[PDB]
Amino acid sequence: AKQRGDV
Amino acid sequence: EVQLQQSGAELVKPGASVKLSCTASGFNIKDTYVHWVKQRPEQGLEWIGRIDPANGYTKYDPKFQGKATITADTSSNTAYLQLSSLTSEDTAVYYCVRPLYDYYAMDYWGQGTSVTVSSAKTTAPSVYPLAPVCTTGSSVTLGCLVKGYFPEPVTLTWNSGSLSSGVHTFPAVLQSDLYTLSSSVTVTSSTWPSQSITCNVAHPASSTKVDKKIEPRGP
Amino acid sequence: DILMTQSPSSMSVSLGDTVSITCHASQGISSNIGWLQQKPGKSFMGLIYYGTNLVDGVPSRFSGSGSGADYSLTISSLDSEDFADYYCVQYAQLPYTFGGGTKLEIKRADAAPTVSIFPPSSEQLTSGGASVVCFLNNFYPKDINVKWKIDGSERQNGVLNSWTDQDSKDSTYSMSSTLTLTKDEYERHNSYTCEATHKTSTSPIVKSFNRNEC
Amino acid sequence: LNLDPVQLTFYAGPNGSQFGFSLDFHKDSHGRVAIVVGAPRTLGPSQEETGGVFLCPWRAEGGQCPSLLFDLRDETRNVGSQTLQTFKARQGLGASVVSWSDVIVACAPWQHWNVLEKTEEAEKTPVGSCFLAQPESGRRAEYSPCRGNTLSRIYVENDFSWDKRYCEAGFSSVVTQAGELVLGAPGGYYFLGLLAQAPVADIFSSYRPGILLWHVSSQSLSFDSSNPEYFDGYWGYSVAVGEFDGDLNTTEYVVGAPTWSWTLGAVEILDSYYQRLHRLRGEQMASYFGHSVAVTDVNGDGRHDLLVGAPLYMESRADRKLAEVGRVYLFLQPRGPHALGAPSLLLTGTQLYGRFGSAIAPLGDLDRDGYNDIAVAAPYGGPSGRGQVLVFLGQSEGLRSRPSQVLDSPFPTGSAFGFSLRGAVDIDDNGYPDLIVGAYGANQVAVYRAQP
Amino acid sequence: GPNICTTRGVSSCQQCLAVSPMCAWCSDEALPLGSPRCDLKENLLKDNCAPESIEFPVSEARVLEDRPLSDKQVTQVSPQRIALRLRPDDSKNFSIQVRQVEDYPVDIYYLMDLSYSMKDDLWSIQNLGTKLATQMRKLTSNLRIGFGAFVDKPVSPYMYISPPEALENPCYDMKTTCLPMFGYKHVLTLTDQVTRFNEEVKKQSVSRNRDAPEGGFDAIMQATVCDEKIGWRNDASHLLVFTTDAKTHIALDGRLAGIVQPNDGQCHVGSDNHYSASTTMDYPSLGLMTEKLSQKNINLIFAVTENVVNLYQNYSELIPGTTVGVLSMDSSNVLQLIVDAYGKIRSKVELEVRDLPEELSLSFNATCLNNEVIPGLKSCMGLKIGDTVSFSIEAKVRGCPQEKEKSFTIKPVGFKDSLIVQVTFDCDCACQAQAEPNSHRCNNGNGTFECGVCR
Ligand SMILES: *[C@@H]1O[C@H](CO)[C@@H](O[C@@H]2O[C@H](CO)[C@@H](O[C@@H]3O[C@H](CO[C@H]4O[C@H](CO[C@H]5O[C@H](CO)[C@@H](O)[C@H](O)[C@@H]5O)[C@@H](O)[C@H](O[C@H]5O[C@H](CO)[C@@H](O)[C@H](O)[C@@H]5O)[C@@H]4O)[C@@H](O)[C@H](O[C@H]4O[C@H](CO)[C@@H](O)[C@H](O)[C@@H]4O)[C@@H]3O)[C@H](O)[C@H]2NC(C)=O)[C@H](O)[C@H]1NC(C)=O
Ligand SMILES: *[C@@H]1O[C@H](CO)[C@@H](O[C@@H]2O[C@H](CO)[C@@H](O[C@@H]3O[C@H](CO[C@H]4O[C@H](CO)[C@@H](O)[C@H](O)[C@@H]4O)[C@@H](O)[C@H](O[C@H]4O[C@H](CO)[C@@H](O)[C@H](O)[C@@H]4O)[C@@H]3O)[C@H](O)[C@H]2NC(C)=O)[C@H](O)[C@H]1NC(C)=O
Ligand SMILES: *[C@@H]1O[C@H](CO)[C@@H](O)[C@H](O)[C@H]1NC(C)=O
Ligand SMILES: *[C@@H]1O[C@H](CO)[C@@H](O)[C@H](O)[C@H]1NC(C)=O
Ligand SMILES: *[C@@H]1O[C@H](CO)[C@@H](O)[C@H](O)[C@H]1NC(C)=O
Ligand SMILES: [Ca+2]
Ligand SMILES: [Ca+2]
Ligand SMILES: [Ca+2]
Ligand SMILES: [Ca+2]
Ligand SMILES: [Ca+2]
Ligand SMILES: [Ca+2]
Ligand SMILES: [Mg+2]
Repeated sequence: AKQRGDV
Repeated sequence: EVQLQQSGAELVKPGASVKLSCTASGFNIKDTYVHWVKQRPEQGLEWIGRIDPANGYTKYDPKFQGKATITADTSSNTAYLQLSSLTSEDTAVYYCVRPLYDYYAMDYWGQGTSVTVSSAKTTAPSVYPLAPVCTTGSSVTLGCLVKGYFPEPVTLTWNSGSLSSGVHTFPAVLQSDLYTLSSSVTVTSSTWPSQSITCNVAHPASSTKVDKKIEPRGP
Repeated sequence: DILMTQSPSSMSVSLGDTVSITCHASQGISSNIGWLQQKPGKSFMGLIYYGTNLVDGVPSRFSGSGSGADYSLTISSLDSEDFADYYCVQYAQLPYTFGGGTKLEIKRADAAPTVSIFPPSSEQLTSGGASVVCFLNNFYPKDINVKWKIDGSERQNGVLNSWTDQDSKDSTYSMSSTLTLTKDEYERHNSYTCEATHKTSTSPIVKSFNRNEC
Repeated sequence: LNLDPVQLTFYAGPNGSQFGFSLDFHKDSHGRVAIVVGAPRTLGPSQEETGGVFLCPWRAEGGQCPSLLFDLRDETRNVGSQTLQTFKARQGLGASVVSWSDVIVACAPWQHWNVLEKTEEAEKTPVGSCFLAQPESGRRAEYSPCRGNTLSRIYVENDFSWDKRYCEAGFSSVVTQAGELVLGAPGGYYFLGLLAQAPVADIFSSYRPGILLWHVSSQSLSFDSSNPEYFDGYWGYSVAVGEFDGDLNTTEYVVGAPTWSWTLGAVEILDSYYQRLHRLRGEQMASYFGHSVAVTDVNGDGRHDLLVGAPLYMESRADRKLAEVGRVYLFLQPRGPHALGAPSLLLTGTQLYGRFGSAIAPLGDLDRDGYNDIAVAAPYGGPSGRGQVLVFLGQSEGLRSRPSQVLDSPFPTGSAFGFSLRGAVDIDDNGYPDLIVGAYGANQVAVYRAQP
Repeated sequence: GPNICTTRGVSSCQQCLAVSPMCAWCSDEALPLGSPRCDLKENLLKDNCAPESIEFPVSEARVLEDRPLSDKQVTQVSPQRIALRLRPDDSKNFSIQVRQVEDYPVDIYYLMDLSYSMKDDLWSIQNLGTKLATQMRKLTSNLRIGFGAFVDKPVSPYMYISPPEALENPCYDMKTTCLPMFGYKHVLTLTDQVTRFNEEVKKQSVSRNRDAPEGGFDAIMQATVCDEKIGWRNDASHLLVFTTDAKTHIALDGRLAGIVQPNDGQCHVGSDNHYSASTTMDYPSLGLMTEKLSQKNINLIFAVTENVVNLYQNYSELIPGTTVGVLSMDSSNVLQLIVDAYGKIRSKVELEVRDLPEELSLSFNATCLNNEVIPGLKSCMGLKIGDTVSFSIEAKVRGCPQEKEKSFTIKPVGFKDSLIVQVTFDCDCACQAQAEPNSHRCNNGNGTFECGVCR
């Protein structure tokens, strides 16, 4: 949720 | 109008801590970096560190690492400098600073907060009149010696402020934890002792007011 | 850390003069330099940022110049309000570092001091202390030296000196010097002397008294 | 109804420059109207693409235009024990241009920026930057609200919050009547998108060359969010301003977020503090609802209406089949403190892949009948697919469904005729507002003059 | 009254057979002179002609090769070889059976998302890949499978472009290593080498880019339109299986990389196997993907992780015919989609003839799945693997050819199997063999005596 990148 | 409003003069004991404040007026503290600078008469200006109040990130000169802690509070629009383990080297004027435009500049300064670190107890001054020695010219110079008081300031006047021309009141000097100050007044010889000249010394801290009429020395 | 050497540390100048204060960085700081002004007893005001840019509201008579490691602040046509202290600060690197400062002082004709000597007051002598005070008043230029002698021998310890700032009206300086010694030692000697040495004379101005003599 | 399609005026830029990608009317202090043209792939003076801006004086015969100069040199500043860097190659100067008073604001949405500190860095990223010119004086200023001096590591340690590194500030732009510059930055906050506002006066007075990181105290940026509906929404892909809250003392912003909520798309009406006043949701995923937004009162009641473009809308056709044609949605503002409702009118393109609704321009009152009018672009519309611009006149009921006039591209295939549009200004002083149409693919701009 | 056999010259037994299939010749020398030798068989027997002396050929069909139809070499046509013996102008029928035994041809091309988010899903897509290969090989021996991979358009801001080391190693700032970023990479052309496909799939590892939505729609378009590179067979079912754990870039997104040129729907792979237009051309729209998928007869399957199923289900409704399955550690969900697709495959049996002589002509009766003899028909439709159909073929010869032994073939379209029909023409009588060169009974310069007659 927190991370919006390619992760 | 951008204005940094700093907290008042501090008198504190060695080994203790003190926390100075700097409140933003006409802007928000989080708008820029806020720096803290130290000034001393002999050693000049030293940069202590900075904070970005938006996120709390700080930088310090290693000289002040672990003595100085800069913080900020966006709720009260205030930045703070805390000095721990106070020593005589921390007696100084302290300023908060911020840039106008350039992120990295040092353009706007608070009015300064004086910190005095001392163990001295409040002590009333001794006030001594200084009348001349024994030929006599066209002018005569008298004096007043204010010894062994703490803390600053004292207010010194002549004839309750009526005699202000031809006066030199010298800056106080610290000798062994107490302050000493002196003042001179010069008049024409026909004025004194024919007319009464009196030294007026006030020391608010000790709640004392003293008047000392200058008297000519006799046989 | 970057060392900022400022020059001169003081200058004696007049109204209407154009003056320059220089600053030398110990390395290149590519114009990351500010100039500051502190008037007598006042806080600081920023004058220039990033080498040449005037802070808003600063008068056009102030200008910055330089590059690499060497910069200057010029004041064209000095106003009375410009007699103040000035400092450079670099922000090329943390820690930010400052220059030593330059004091702009008012130029005037030389003047010898008026030296007055004062024996201990009777009140002080009852307390067991003895202070001999000497005022060296209204002299120019500011540099001066006092020497105390008790019975011809130079007395060094127990002397406290204070100097006034440049006087607002006549632009002169003044100095106070107090020699404090014990009443016990005071009453063992006769002759007390304060000798002022100043550029206005090659010989010193000597003021004296002999204890108990009127 | 009365744009003259025969007597066109053509202005041309250099081959490959994309002259026409963006444009606006610009009025000088004397009142003389010129045309600012953006050319985002113009070669700089060292044969590298930087973009460029051209200021075209009004002439019937048209022709070539002078290049409005800007600094295309990269900058480096070693300060605060950091190294600040600007990179202007491929920055796309002129991807948007907007005029206000005697000022031209031309943005480079892909100008890159980096900050180095020992072995670490911020990352070389497209923060965008706008260039401000005051032509009659020569004054230049810049505005680049997304530049930072925070290192890569700190973003990681803070879960990439308030990450403005990929803003592309000036991707879209508009200026209020009071002179507030509002920039759309769809890459803001890790591709949520953001808006940056600052008075033009303050941009000019706080800018000095070589500083690179400086404060504009009066500026105001929108906020970051943890709401997944906003992720990759490209909030700020398009932007406009208008009056939607009845209080004439406040100005409202209109923002396009064409991929909002998993590519459903949205447009939002906001107050100047960025509080949401209304949200208009997309009708169909991937339609790019919010690609274009336009504000103009079309039904004569003095209340601004909203037009939104969804140029990849797929229309339903017989046998359960879908046809990408584009769509435009008209929202009429009702009386009192009531919300905007469902659309009063849907206009749908008729050419496959035409991208109808790719641009929407208020024309003002083209036929002087009392009602304002619009032009809608279908840059690959028409039977040949060369592009088309369709004029719709206003009326009591809103807009007409049938266009009053169709403008066919006079340029060859690939011109993107209509991709940019501006109206509502009388360039020749005949008392009727005229239309300028960009065809970046053909490096040209066509001017259509309204006649009696 | 009189019949065609008696009232047409008939100087010889041969001419008798040539007149009509119903004619019979009498060789019996004890037959009276008044009686005709060329007549109907009934008339001859009725007129005391010796039953053994009656010449009357009967056209026959004989199975020579009759290998049975296969279950589970492979025999799909039965019988395989027949011998037809025909008399002048006559016909004969025969039966043929055709069965769809061989498995149907299916192409599966597999797109692997190899972006960094897929690090924790790598095993899952390797498992799905190898399970598709292996299990579908069990479903159909005519599988061809291949794959490609994608990340996103290798351009800022999608691509990390600093420090310089980050270009060859996007994982640089994490103090680890991954592959350089790429748009779409074709890795393995559609092949029946399953073991190899599995090996290559197991060698794949992730790269890394900046933004969550990826460039897989570029890969879908190129996998669809690059005919020769991917290797789709003309008469084969085409499945395109697309994997991802994230949202996807769509047309008009490309403007964030400064890319405004609309997707042209053309192939731009070529020699190095990379999508060459990745950094210069926008992502394709759903309408254009739809058009090319339809045009190239390719069925798109979104095999996506559960967190984005709803997203792709919703795109699926905008690309009709597309289906969605769940990518997980378990391959069952996605496999069912393919098996279901294979279950919908139907085939036809359309008989064609090769090398049919001028003289011969055929007619057919088709008996298809409905078990009703449709006459004049030679094709059945709607078969599945295992179904059988049957035809009845009738061959008629025109007169009597000099060639005397010919052959043709009946072959279903798209089947290796065939029926060879060997035709012999029987125009002579058995009594000709016994010619008796020396006239004996003529003695007027005539010569020879066969079947009880002179010249
Ligand atoms: C493809 O399938 C078809 C259908 O099964 C099949 O067609 C048969 O073809 C053969 C020869 O190729 C035909 O044989 C000829 O028959 C002629 C007489 O036919 C009449 O009598 C039939 C029997 O009638 C009785 O029974 C039926 C059902 O039980 C009932 O309906 C009647 O009321 C009655 O009780 C009858 O089925 C047949 O009906 C067909 O024809 C009529 C007329 O066109 C049509 O209207 C019907 O709808 C139906 O199609 C008809 O009434 C006979 O005269 C003929 O003999 C002459 O010719 C031969 C040479 O060809 C000579 O040897 C002989 O000396 C005579 O001159 C011949 O025997 C057979 O009748 C067909 N049957 C049908 C139903 O059409 C094909 O063979 C199949 N093809 C292949 C390649 O397999
Ligand atoms: C894939 O596509 C599907 C279908 O389009 C999307 O799912 C729908 O999402 C919409 C929002 O876009 C939802 O709309 C909401 O409907 C509610 C009422 O629906 C009820 O009945 C359905 C019957 O199917 C139930 O399933 C459901 O639980 C509800 O009880 C309203 O209450 C909502 O109103 C609120 O929001 C709207 C604005 O959106 C405001 O105008 C209202 O005032 C209010 O605040 C809303 O209208 C809908 O529930 C979903 N439908 C279905 C069938 O599930 C997916 O989002 C989409 N997914 C992706 C990833 O793209
Ligand atoms: C632009 O390029 C074309 C060929 O693509 C050429 O014919 C034409 O002269 C060029 N235009 C200009 C103005 O140089
Ligand atoms: C609009 O409101 C602001 C307060 O937010 C006020 O300062 C301003 O004067 C108002 N304008 C007018 C025209 O009344
Ligand atoms: C084929 O014709 C023959 C005549 O010899 C007949 O016996 C047989 O039933 C026919 N079969 C079919 C399938 O037509
Ligand atoms: Ca308002
Ligand atoms: Ca209206
Ligand atoms: Ca009108
Ligand atoms: Ca006009
Ligand atoms: Ca994952
Ligand atoms: Ca991506
Ligand atoms: Mg990913």
